[PDB]
Amino acid sequence: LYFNPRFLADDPQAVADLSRFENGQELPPGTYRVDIYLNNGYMATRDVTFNTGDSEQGIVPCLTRAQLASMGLNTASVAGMNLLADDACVPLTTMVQDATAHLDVGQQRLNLTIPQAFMSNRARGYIPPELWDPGINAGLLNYNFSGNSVQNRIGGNSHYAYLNLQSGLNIGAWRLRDNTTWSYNSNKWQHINTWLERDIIPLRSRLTLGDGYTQGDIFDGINFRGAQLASDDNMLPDSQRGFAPVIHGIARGTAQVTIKQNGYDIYNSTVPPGPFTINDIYAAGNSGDLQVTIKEADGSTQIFTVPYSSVPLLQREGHTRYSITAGEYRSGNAQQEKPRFFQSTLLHGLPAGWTIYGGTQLADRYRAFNFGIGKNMGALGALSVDMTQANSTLPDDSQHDGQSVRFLYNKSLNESGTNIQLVGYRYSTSGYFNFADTTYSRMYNLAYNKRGKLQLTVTQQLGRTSTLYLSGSHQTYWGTSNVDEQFQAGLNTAFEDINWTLSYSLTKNAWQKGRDQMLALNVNIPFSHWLRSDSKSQWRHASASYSMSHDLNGRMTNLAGVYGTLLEDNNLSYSVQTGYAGGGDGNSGSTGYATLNYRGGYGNANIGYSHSDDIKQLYYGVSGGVLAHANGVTLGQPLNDTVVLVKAPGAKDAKVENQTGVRTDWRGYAVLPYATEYRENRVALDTNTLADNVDLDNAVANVVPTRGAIVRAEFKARVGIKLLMTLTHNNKPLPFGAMVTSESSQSSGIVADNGQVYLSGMPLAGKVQVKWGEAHCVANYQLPPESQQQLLTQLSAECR
Amino acid sequence: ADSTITIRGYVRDNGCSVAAESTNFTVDLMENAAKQFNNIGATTPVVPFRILLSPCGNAVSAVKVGFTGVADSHNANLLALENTVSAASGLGIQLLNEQQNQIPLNAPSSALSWTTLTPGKPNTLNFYARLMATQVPVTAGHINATATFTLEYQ
Amino acid sequence: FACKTANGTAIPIGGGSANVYVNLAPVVNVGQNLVVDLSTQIFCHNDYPETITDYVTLQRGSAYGGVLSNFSGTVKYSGSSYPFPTTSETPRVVYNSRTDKPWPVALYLTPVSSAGGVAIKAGSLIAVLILRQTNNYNSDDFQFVWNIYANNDVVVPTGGCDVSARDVTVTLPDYPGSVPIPLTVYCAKSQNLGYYLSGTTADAGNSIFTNTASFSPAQGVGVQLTRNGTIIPANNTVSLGAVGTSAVSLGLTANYARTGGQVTAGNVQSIIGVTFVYQ
Amino acid sequence: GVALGATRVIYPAGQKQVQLAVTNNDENSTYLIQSWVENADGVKDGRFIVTPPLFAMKGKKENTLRILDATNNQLPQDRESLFWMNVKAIPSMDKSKLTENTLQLAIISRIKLYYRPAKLALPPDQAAEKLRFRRSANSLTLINPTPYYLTVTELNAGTRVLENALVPPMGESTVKLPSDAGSNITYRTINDYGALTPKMTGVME
Repeated sequence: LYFNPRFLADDPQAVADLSRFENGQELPPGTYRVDIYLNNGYMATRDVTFNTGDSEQGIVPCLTRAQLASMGLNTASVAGMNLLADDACVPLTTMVQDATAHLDVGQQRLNLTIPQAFMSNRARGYIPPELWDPGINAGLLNYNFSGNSVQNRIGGNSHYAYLNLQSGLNIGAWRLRDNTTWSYNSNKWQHINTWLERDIIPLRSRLTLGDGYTQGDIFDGINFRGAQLASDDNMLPDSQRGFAPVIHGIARGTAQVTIKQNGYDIYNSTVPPGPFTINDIYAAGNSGDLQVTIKEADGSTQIFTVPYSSVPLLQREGHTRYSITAGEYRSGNAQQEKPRFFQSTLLHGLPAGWTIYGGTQLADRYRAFNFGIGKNMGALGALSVDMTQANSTLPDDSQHDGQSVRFLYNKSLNESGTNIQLVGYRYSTSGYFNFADTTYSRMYNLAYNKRGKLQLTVTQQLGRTSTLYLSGSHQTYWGTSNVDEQFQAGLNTAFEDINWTLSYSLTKNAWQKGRDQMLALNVNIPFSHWLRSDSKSQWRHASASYSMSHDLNGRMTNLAGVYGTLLEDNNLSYSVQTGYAGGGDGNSGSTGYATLNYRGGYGNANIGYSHSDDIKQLYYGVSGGVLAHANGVTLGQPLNDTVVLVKAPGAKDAKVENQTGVRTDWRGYAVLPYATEYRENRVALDTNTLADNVDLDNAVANVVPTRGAIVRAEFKARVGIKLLMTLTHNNKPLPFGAMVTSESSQSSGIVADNGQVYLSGMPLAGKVQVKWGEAHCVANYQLPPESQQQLLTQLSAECR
Repeated sequence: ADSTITIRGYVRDNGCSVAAESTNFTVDLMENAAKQFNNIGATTPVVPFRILLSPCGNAVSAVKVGFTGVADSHNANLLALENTVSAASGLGIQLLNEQQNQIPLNAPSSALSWTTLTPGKPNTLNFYARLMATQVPVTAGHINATATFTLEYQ
Repeated sequence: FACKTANGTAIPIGGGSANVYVNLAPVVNVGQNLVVDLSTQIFCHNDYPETITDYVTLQRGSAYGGVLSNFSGTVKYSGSSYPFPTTSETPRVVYNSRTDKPWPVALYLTPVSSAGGVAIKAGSLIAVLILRQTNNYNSDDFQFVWNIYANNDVVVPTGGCDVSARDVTVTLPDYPGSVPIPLTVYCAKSQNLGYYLSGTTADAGNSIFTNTASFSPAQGVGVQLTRNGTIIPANNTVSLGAVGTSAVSLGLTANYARTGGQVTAGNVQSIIGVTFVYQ
Repeated sequence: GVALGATRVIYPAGQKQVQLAVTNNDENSTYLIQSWVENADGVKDGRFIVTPPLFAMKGKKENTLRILDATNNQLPQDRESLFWMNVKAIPSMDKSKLTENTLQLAIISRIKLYYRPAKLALPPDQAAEKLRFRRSANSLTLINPTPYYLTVTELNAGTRVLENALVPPMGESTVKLPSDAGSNITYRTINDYGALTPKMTGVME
């Protein structure tokens, strides 16, 4: 690994600085402090201490056994991994065969290559728990304020006001949240929720203490106050949440497997000879069946179809989900009594796509058991049946036994047809009472209980664009004869951009008499394809909406409006519409509504005028969030649960890319309004909008937040000047590629040609040291204070 | 049209990747010592040096191939070997095209002529080498030669 | 006892029926409180307050329309709280003054958890209250049927939710490249939601969108959108599941695809629209 | 060995930096690349700066060279300047094999960098429309009055095909027109991105 200096230049002296690049250029320092990229994939950056040993560079970077296991290495796959101590250095070069480790100080790269055999099989998109950041110790407040000044023909002196406050703390892993509301009419307080949450990573569960609600999957979703331990699918890998059958196969040799659906590939991989089971296929839902094609080395192919159907109460094979909730019961109505209840629900998976679930509910005056089986039939579809037994007691102190049976059916007939979504039938006996009706009062809608409920959902596809949605709910009662009916039908189409929708709804309540019909038509026409691509058109992104409604009883209502944006970065939105109503009740007139909402770096603000025949109100609202932490207090948009604290000392008015006007605050801090939980999040700043005198070290950062947590996104910036120095030594130019390092800062550079050196982030005056062989120069340079205005600076300096 | 995504990004026509083939000298001062005249050299440093252009781009039609390096003091049309203790005096490398026509070293850009190139297919260019001398005795030993060929694109 | 209203309608002696229109709150979100003040609408006086004392109370109250379909709550009478719609006799009120006095009755109505759209339509009756008036002088009893209707429509806030980063751009790296696009959508009210993509197409399968560049477009290549490593054709609704307060990521990635034959160079650009569909 | 990302690299006035991709294919060898900008006259003027002026590369992976702007607005604004970007690649050799006598060549690639002043009059896409030709006794002179650098090739006047040449703006380029050439002359111009624009025909001014 030697390079001839004659190639670089014809000068016999040339430069000896190429000697540093001839060999591997091992760093003598133990602390490499280089980011590690294993199997060509970056994992993390940390200070790694290198120990002397037989390595490519002569120093083996010591890595913890636990760190290697978290990175992807398997302890069982490599012999001797368990014998070594936890704090003992892991000799990956010797213990793991065909393991290569290299270090690059200039690029700060720790290149690690290991065989795929030593790495265990993992689901797609798996994120190690180590990268999950629990958050920072910080407070959080979110305020929303709305106000109305409705004026009418009689008694029009009205002014309403609503003020919603959401407070929270993030001390350690614990999260605390509280809600409050103020109502003002022309000053009554209110209280809603207080709760705290913790995430048990080893158990992959969540503990909630305070107010909350339970999942409505098995029992009716109810509001409680107490302790809840619940298993969530968010902590699971992205390619493993939902329902997807496990696929087993036999491969004659090293074959290629491709599973596809709906005419498109859903997954592909290579399989060694033998038996292989795959379970990392994404949750298709109701897209359709799956086709598996295996191509062997000899060219033989085996193709087979696996059916796919998922009722909501289904789980993946070999997976369990539980939810327990204990404590007092808070209905929300002051009349209802508040007893103590304990509920425990569990769902478990069995091979061949089976599921078994069971739920228990206990209280002082209630005992309910439920046991059900969800079986994936396959070609026919999927069906789940459950039976619930209850022994309740009405407030009149009279015991009542009851049973209930629920059937759920789903299918995916997308193969040249329409796929239904849900067919549900619930049948209850004469004495089955839910937990809500047991505690209506102490010492009423309990006169009639639900007897039969039928739910039907159908999605039909006509052509490529035409869609038909059909929904139907039918409810009976015991003793009485009135039946609740809710029917909805909808046609959706689009020619190129114009959107057509036609809805027809029928409603018949239980206590009420007479069916009410509602037929509506809506057409959306964007004003984009009708105009040329003009940068300064100022009419782009605008669209017109046409709405027509008919109650079928003799009332006509029409609405025509236009909406769009009128700002440089779409921070403002406007929508003006005019209406026309007639018939029916008799009231007629020309309706009108003009709304304008601006989203900025401080807080959203909306103003809206409404004009009608005799009703006119003005909506004025301001909403914003504030985050308090160790480094200070930053304002911003309403913080929506997970938020990223963009930190960048030096960039005053930097704008975050791919966000609606999220600008850094006056000190340079910012808060991201919406952040995705348990997933990789990329934050990037528009360097074009950054200050010309400030250069960012890195314009892209990756953060993986946990739910209800605040994660800092560091962004270091340098406010130095860019300089083109012409260094000379002994009245001669410096040799090619001489390394120049600034003493004041961490900047460094390489000699380009004719003694020219480019340095970035340099002060107005300072000293540098340039070396090429075995510190030849120590030079200094002072510049006038007016040089800061100039974008680039050129000057000359010698050495001693 | 709740939100519109404007995908953008340019695609660039990649150039031709060329990897030179190292030329090894194994004369071992056999023919050079026997001649001992150095009037026209000894043709000992003769080799068919090959340069492979693949995979080329889609729009690369014609390129200019030139040569440059250290010119021999004795002969201006030949490239001298690197000075060394074991360097063979009275020996220099000269190059010629497939038509056995000598290519001047360090020639001007306008002097060179355009060379056609087959688009989208691998290509190989072969050039012959030769040994030249004017007036010096053969010293045998190791021979080191440094030269660079310029591939000027369209 | 004679009862009158703000308008010309009045209840004479011996009972009767009357209709009163009340303007309620026009803006009310989920969990909001609605107040209907019937005190400032009906005023009753005693025909013979000198020697006859009247006992007036609300015998019953039936809710009609959305009040009985999308709301419930309580009724306040002289500080006492009863159900709404009511099912019990209200406390008696003593009237022995010649001057008319407001009826101490009000309604505190909260919407149900399924609130949405126009809760109560303007111009329709909201409730019917039957009040029994009795006197200690004799056994005479009168029934007053007050029909409380609404003159201003009230629309509960269903919740309109928008998508972050409207008019968001992205750039591919070179010809072989792939870039995820950030697009997160959140809604204050949990509901089912899906998204479908629209734009110009190149092939029959509606998979690769055409290149509409203006400065020497590179023919023979187009832009493709992939979700979870799967090609997403245009006009194909994709189930996003249940989206709550926590924003969910669309998880789309921009890639290249081949449309024609020879691959040129210089520029590609495609315009892609996304549209949301509920249920 | 070393493959350049683009044959032509452009530089618009007012921008800070431009990027150029460099890829390696011989993963079994290590190549060191040095980059430098050069004036049209051949001098090594340091009017342009390469941030990584010299570094090595191992295996096969892509790097991004960067070009700055150090002209200080000291260039004509009515014309686009021309410079030569040179990338020199030097290979490695085995230490043991260095004893044997051998000759090794070096890989150097030259590309044309155009410094384009801002606020151009003619459209860059439509700049190829303007063209003038003059037929001399034994030569052909091509003059392009457009304020752009136009590269012409496949110059086929009749049966005979003239050699490719580069014309400068506000000037004329002379080529040896064959005696047996025809009347009509066919030329193909090369755009900024390097795509081959369709053939066109012109007339004498």
